[PDB]
Amino acid sequence: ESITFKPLRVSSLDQIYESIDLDELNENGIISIEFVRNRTNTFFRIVDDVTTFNDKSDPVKAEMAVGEANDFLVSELKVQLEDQFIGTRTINTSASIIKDFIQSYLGRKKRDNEIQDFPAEDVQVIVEGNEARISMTVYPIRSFKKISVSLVYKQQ
Amino acid sequence: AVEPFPRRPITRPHASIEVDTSGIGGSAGSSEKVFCLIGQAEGGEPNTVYELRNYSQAKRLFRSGELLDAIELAWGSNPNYTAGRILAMRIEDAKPASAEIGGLKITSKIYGNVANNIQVGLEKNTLSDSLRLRVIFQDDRFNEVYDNIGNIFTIKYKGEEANATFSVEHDEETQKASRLVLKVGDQEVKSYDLTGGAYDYTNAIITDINQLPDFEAKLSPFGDKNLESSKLDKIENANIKDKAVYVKAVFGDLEKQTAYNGIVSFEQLNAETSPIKTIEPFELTKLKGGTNGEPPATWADKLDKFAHEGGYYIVPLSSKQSVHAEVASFVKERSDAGEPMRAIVGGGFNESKEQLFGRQASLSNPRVSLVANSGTFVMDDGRKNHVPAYMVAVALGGLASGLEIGESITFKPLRVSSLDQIYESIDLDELNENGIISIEFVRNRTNTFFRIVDDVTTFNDKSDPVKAEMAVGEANDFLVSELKVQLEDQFIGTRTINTSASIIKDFIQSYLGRKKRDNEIQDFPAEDVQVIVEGNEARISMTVYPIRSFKKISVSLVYKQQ
Amino acid sequence: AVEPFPRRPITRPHASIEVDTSGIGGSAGSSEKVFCLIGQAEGGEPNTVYELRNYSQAKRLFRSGELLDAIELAWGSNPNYTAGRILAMRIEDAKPASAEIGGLKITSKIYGNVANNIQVGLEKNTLSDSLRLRVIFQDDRFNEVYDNIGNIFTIKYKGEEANATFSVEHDEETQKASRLVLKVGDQEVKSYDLTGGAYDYTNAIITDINQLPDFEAKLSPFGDKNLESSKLDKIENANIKDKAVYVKAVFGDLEKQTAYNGIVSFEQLNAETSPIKTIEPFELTKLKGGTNGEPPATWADKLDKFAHEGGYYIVPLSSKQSVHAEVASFVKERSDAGEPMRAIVGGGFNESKEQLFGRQASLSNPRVSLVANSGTFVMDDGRKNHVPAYMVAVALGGLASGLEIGESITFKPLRVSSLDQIYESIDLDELNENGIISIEFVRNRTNTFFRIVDDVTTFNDKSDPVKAEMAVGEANDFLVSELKVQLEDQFIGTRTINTSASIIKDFIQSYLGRKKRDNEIQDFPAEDVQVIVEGNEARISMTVYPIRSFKKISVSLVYKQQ
Amino acid sequence: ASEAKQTVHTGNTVLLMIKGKPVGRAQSASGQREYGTTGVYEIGSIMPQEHVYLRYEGTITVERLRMKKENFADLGYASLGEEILKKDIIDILVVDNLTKQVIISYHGCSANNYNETWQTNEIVTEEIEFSYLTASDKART
Repeated sequence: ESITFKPLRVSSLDQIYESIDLDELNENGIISIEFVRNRTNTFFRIVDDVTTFNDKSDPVKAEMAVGEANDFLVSELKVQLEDQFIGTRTINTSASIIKDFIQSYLGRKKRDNEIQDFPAEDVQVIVEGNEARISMTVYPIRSFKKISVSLVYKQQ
Repeated sequence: AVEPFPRRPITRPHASIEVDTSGIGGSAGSSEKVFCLIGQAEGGEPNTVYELRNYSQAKRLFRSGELLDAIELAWGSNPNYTAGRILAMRIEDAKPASAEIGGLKITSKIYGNVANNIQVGLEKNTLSDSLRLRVIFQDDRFNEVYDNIGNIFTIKYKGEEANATFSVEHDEETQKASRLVLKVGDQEVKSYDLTGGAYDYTNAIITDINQLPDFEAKLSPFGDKNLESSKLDKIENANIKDKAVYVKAVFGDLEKQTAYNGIVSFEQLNAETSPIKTIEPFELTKLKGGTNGEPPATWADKLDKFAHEGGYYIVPLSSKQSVHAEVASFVKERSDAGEPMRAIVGGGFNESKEQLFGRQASLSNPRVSLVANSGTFVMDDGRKNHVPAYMVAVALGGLASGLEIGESITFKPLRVSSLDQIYESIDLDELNENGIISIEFVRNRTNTFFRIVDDVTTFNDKSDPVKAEMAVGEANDFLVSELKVQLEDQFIGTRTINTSASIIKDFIQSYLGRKKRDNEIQDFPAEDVQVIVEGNEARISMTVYPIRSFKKISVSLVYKQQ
Repeated sequence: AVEPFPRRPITRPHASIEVDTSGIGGSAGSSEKVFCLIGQAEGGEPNTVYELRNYSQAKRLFRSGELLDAIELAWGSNPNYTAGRILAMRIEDAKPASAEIGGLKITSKIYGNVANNIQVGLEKNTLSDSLRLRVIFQDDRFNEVYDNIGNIFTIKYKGEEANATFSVEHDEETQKASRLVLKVGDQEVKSYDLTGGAYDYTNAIITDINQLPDFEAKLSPFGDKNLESSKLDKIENANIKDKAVYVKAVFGDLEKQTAYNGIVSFEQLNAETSPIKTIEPFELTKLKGGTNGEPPATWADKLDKFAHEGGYYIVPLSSKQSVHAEVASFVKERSDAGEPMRAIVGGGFNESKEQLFGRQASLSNPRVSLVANSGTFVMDDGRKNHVPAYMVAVALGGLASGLEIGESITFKPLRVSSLDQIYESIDLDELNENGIISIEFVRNRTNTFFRIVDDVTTFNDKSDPVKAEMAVGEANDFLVSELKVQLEDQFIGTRTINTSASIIKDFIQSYLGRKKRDNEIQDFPAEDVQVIVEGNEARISMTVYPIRSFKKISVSLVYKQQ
Repeated sequence: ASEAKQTVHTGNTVLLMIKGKPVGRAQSASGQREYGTTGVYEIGSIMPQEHVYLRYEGTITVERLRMKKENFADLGYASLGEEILKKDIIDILVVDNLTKQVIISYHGCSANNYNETWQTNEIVTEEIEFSYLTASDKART
């Protein structure tokens, strides 16, 4: 989960910005705090979680939510793979068993709901001697940001 | 279909709330079949088929015309039944407006007369050595203004020598930038050769120039100005020491800042090698050449685009006989090509019966159906839209594309506020038997509706319900399509030696068995199915009973005084 | 063929994971047969055929080009019918890039215009009286460094005598330097000829010198240096009593280490009998002269390279009519020689059916099939490419490679995103009847398919299925070829003492019976076989019925009451 | 008859693996599944209109001859006392002996029953029953 739109303890701020200023500031890759008041209820909120990196084309680079979850995922997967495979003989190991292990790891991960569903078929492996290569495809955790509404009065 | 026009991605998380008088007048409903139309439309580009899902998109895409009035009814002809997915295409060959001034050519993606109302101009800004661009569009109330156009990050020099000179040089066969150099006094310090690498990116050039001890590179204050070094204007002996030197690409920066803005598009004028003419400021100018063409006598080329697109219940928005002749031949070929079509047509503000008999004499294809009545509909805006018959046909078509497979349009209500004509019972009987659809008015207990009397088509012979009526043909068309696909997959890609007549017979019974469970058909005589096989060829005959429908009743009364 | 790339040596046991936009891609599946391709392709050796088992190898060696896209189509067209193994050879006769600086001639393992982007340079390491090397291949960002190059071991003389001298002699006939003598106070202890025999390796010399009570030869720990003795450098009167005397093999150390560089080969410059130009430090400098050359006017020599490789299917990525003739002639030669093959061809964009008939008129051969449709494919990284027919030909070839021998490509689906032209039912019939294979479009309720209508070769006559349907002819081809090669081994190859005609007849009948038990053949005549023996020759004649596929179904419906 | 050409998986061709090791002295293995299939019936007709799936039950059985070393109790793949609560899930694979290709895999195996026997002249027989979450047959193609 992200820090986006969550409240804050701050009593007051030195600066409050316009919508256009926030848009330019946000697109530049800078975090800002906005003031919201409605029905006599005042908060200070985190507008976004974007990082200093510029290219929006790489969510894993731009935003904290993708990077944070990705960082822990690889750490967990890396440790398990090292224990399972490294201290074992090559002769009894092959590509297919490696592929099944990955699917099981991603299978139990999905049950915990830490990730969205994944294309199990996309996983494929190559093996040669003491070395092996793996490629996999996975879908991230999304997040809903903006909405649009309109109104119409029909006089009845 | 040609994809709907896109929108800018999300800028910031927020909640955008606004107020409009009209808003959304309709939207698509869940459906499988699709509804097709053609007519006069002010917007988009011609000879193109678009996928419509919501009224606002069509309204913005097609700013005006009879199309939206037809569309609005289709998604609102009935509270329950709605057309669903719609395909549309404008007939007339419109053209965009254009203007060519000051080394630039301006054109509008919008094709039509209204594009001429677009005003675009360039202004000179001396405070920053740049140009301004303004656009004005009265009808859409679309205005755009941009400042400091054509500027790229500046360079400054710090050394002792009397001069530091900078230049940008171009390829002679493409006018693209090929080399730009930095020089100190009478000697050269560095140069970047535009052959890929870091020399393409101004971002890297800022870093590389900053790395020089005697040179400084600093960026503009107005947002991002990154641009490929290829687009840079030719510059010679730009003095770097006394004042900072401005790097210029008027065309490149203008295109980025004016990105999107599909109302206006830019082309750079090749001066009468035709060199890239220098861009000049010029006052705001109304575009010219935006026009709407005439419709040709033959729309057959237009109609062919809808082929192989999965449409159904086409409706041409015209009364003249020539169009109706084309579509009738067109749908016939669609039925032959395994993509069956049906059409609904109208004859204008006919308001008479005798003309219809002549029209019905001309058209008797089972695949087309004619409606006689014309009436007024109330739009969302409330305009008393008095329309010809072929607009009423759209309401019928819009209803039909929403209704389920196995049910008819017969006796169902309609939104129409009023009609031009109401007929007698005998007139309805003669009109109905002729093979023409009519709308009747019913009032009882102070409750008024307008109803579809029948669904019979232009074909005459009542002896062939599959030909005469829509309900039999519509369901039959889908049934054969489903059965045909399954049979082709199951049998064709298999060896003849393991296949025989009996297995074919069992497959058919199972297919008709599961069909009956779904209740899409009445019961069938399983025994009647029989097959012949010979080599690579096989022949099948089967018997099936249709879905009936109860139409007429008779009652009598008797008073016994007690 | 050659599987080009062996293992990369590794250093440490570790698991590394790195995000990326793209993955390893496709993989070759299990297959009875092999698929041959030729096309424009960057990377790899010209006029050399490479075998590929994975898309990774294709990327690693065939670095880019339409050929690499073709491989993606072969394995990505259908996961169920994934194409088998691949043989590839680039049409372009690329050249290496070369650099000759600092006593070294440096050339690129890479062939093509890319090769000029390779930079290599030497540096002087003042810390140990040694040379240093760096190799950077900027496009692949491959950086390599070697240090302490040339210095193997150090000698010190420990005695009190006035002078100790180290000398190495030179042979001018062969340019070698193959002697090493230690002298102290005008008296000699030993002399080691470096021409093999007693002191072939420097290891023995170090052992020999260490045994001397007044000397010690000590091994340099910076890099494995156990070079052969003949590779030691020219040395003249080095004072052994000093702090350190180095024994040097500058090229020998370079020769071993640089063999493991993935980009570069090294040669020692002979001056331009000329002595050796000294290997010395020099600036990191671009290689030059590497180009793609031009394709040959005739591809016959290329095709002859594939003889005796077993690739049943071959596809030239071209539309040239003359090239097609070359392949057809080549395939004709191989088939008679005893190596059956099939060629798949297709040319140009949206080519006219008359032009297709023009190709048919020019070319009518059962060993080739002509594809007419051109379309676009969505590929890895989301890019969609609009391509000629011969890329579609690869999809047919990749499909047919994956399918079993007894199963035709007829009617099977295809993944192609779209096609330039949508042939009508009559249009399709004309092509197929004239020996043209095409693609057909169909639409489900909410699905769309592209299907291969039927198997047909350019040969027109319908009389003989083997001539017309490549699937049937292929079944015969593999049947006979597999039989004969087995028969050659048993009687010709293996030492057979005696043989009779009847024995051959029984063996043939045994073979055919096994095929039926495996369902490879449906039926055959047992009594039709003939065998004749004449001295050292035997004639065998037999018949087998081809398999027949399911083509036509005709259906009629009858509606009835009740 | 030959190793490669036999179209049928004999017991010899198959190998059973757990956690990167083969299982020595294996004797039998069975896998049973129930999709919880049921029929839909209504008043209109006796015949079932449709069939649907309700619950997934999956169990695998294994038998083994108790080796003096590397038993399930010794190896930790099975437990006797309260230590079971400290045992995680296990994945089992059934493998083609020739090429170490996978034939079928069981994911999330957890123990249900554990049985042991001793007898005068027979070999010691060790049996165990595993219940699993899912079974998959992939990586073959």
